[PDB]
Formats: sequence, C-alpha cells, structure tokens
Amino acid sequence: WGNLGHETVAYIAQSFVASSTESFCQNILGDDSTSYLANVATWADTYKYTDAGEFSKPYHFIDAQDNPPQSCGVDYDRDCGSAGCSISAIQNYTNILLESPNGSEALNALKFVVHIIGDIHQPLHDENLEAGGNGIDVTYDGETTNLHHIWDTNMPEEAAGGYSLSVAKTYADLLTERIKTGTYSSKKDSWTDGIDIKDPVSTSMIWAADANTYVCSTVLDDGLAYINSTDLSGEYYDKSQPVFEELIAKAGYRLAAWLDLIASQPS
Ligand SMILES: Nc1ccn([C@@H]2O[C@H](COP(=O)(O)O)[C@@H](O)[C@H]2O)c(=O)n1
Ligand SMILES: *[C@@H]1O[C@H](CO)[C@@H](O)[C@H](O)[C@H]1NC(C)=O
Ligand SMILES: *[C@@H]1O[C@H](CO)[C@@H](O)[C@H](O)[C@H]1NC(C)=O
Ligand SMILES: [Ca+2]
Ligand SMILES: [Ca+2]
Ligand SMILES: [Zn+2]
Ligand SMILES: [Zn+2]
Ligand SMILES: [Zn+2]
Repeated sequence: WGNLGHETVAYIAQSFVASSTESFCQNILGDDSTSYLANVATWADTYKYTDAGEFSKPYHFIDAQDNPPQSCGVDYDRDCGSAGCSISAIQNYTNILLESPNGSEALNALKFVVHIIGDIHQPLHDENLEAGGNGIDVTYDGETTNLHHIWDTNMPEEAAGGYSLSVAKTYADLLTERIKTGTYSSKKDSWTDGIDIKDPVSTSMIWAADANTYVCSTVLDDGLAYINSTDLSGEYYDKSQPVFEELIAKAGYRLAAWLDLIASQPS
C-alpha cells in the first residue's frame, strides 16, 4: 500500500492491542502518542530508497508464481527467492523482537513488522505477474497509471477521501467499527485462525495466501481485455472497494494479534 493504507492498518492495530502490548511498542518506538504505530508505518517505504535500505526492497512482497485469474497460490520455497521476501522478513524481524526486544535492532524490526503485515494484505504484493502488476498500464479517472499503483494508492485514497494521517485515522475508525460491531463482526473471530508465534513463516503464509486469492477473484477476474481498455475508477473500483477495505481491516486486526503475541508474557 501507499502511506494512507499503511497508516490505516497501523491505527486499526492500535485499537485492538492489549495495554501491555501498547506499552511494549511505545517503549521500543520512543513514542507514547495516540499515533505511535501509525507514525512509523511508512518508514520501510522511505528506507528502501536509500543505499543502506536497498537490501530491504524485496521484503515488501512475495512474488507468487501462480496463473491468475485461472489459478492462484503462494508457495514460500518457490516464491520467496534468494533476496528474501515479505514472509522471510516477518520471520527475521519477529524473531528479533522475541529474542532481543531491548536491543538496537528492535526499533527497525518493529517498524518493519508494522509495515510488512500491511503489505502482505495488498493482493498485488502477493503476485509475480508483471512485477506485482506494475507492468500493467491502466487508466484511472482519466490518468495513466498501473494496476499495482491503483491498488496501493488511487483506490484506497478515493475510498478514504484523501491521503493524510488524519484521513487515515478516520478511515481506521470506520474499519475498526466494521470489525467490532459492523460489516465484519460475524467473520472476524476466524481471522486469526492458524496464528502461531512459534511459526512466523506458516502464520504469514496463511495471510499471504488469503490476500492472494483476491488476485484471481477481484484484481484480474474481469480479464485483461477489460482491464487494459477501461477506466478502472468506475465499476472496477466499485467491486474492488469492499475487498481492499476488508483486507486493510484484516491487516490491522492480524497485526494487533501478532504484536500481542510478540509482547506476551505469562503472569
Ligand atoms: N516484483 C515486484 C516488484 C515491485 N513490487 C511492488 O511494486 C511497487 C513499485 O515497485 P518498483 O518501484 O520496484 O517498480 C512497490 O510497491 C513494490 O513493493 C511488487 O509487489 N513486486
Ligand atoms: C534480518 O534483519 C537484519 C537487519 O535489518 C538484516 O541484516 C539481516 O540480513 C536479516 N536477515 C534475513 C535472513 O533476512
Ligand atoms: C493487457 O496488457 C498486458 C500488459 O501490456 C498484456 O500483457 C496483455 O496481453 C494485454 N491483454 C489484452 C487482452 O489486451
Ligand atoms: Ca485485542
Ligand atoms: Ca518477480
Ligand atoms: Zn505498502
Ligand atoms: Zn505496492
Ligand atoms: Zn511496502
């Protein structure tokens, strides 16, 4: 996602973490504001453009070598690759926070986890075709862009009504309501099935596989004749909106559950 989606994921997670988890994170981040996770949720996307952070570019995605929309699937050993991926990064940075939470690496590990759990839930961050859809040029509200970009940025920002941190906070409030009492309230109790702090790869692969299903059902079902030739701000946006909203909600809810397990200690 772009910045709005990552900040939204982070604000949702803040609404679901335990108090002890909130304290654990605020202490690592040096931030006890009511934006502590949202304030770092975009860091990985600035870091990756620097010489020191170039190593981390591949950590934003897992390039699933499936065949959408006919067939979707993610395979860690097939798809991660030698340079690492979102799944290998979740393992590495989770284990830093479990083993060395008071050490110098915990700060960036936490900022990576906050960001990357968000990215796992962007379906085109779980898809090899055309580099996650970057190579698929599209028109969106009369503008030339690409299919990856409209999932990251154009569509979530249209739905949220803007791009800023305060717009993200409002959007997160909306999606948090849908989890607690609204749209998602009868589904969300299943959203952490399979979670296992002892197996970060298995856990994050369940999430990536979930998001990847929507590459076939939603991102590409209409087919590329339609997608290449049509302004995607109309009916394509209308069908995409419920899907990216639920995936942003899932990312925040799952990030909260994961941070709770990272911070957990038996009383
Ligand atoms: N194979 C790739 C290449 C890029 N990406 C994502 O596409 C976006 C644009 O990446 P590039 O700037 O590398 O073209 C980023 O969000 C990046 O994480 C991806 O999801 N799969
Ligand atoms: C784990 O993270 C550290 C710090 O960013 C990095 O140096 C290291 O290469 C990572 N290891 C793996 C296996 O991704
Ligand atoms: C859609 O555009 C992509 C990327 O340029 C291309 O690979 C694909 O063949 C196109 N499909 C159609 C039916 O136009
Ligand atoms: Ca909770
Ligand atoms: Ca690739
Ligand atoms: Zn992102
Ligand atoms: Zn992206
Ligand atoms: Zn990213």
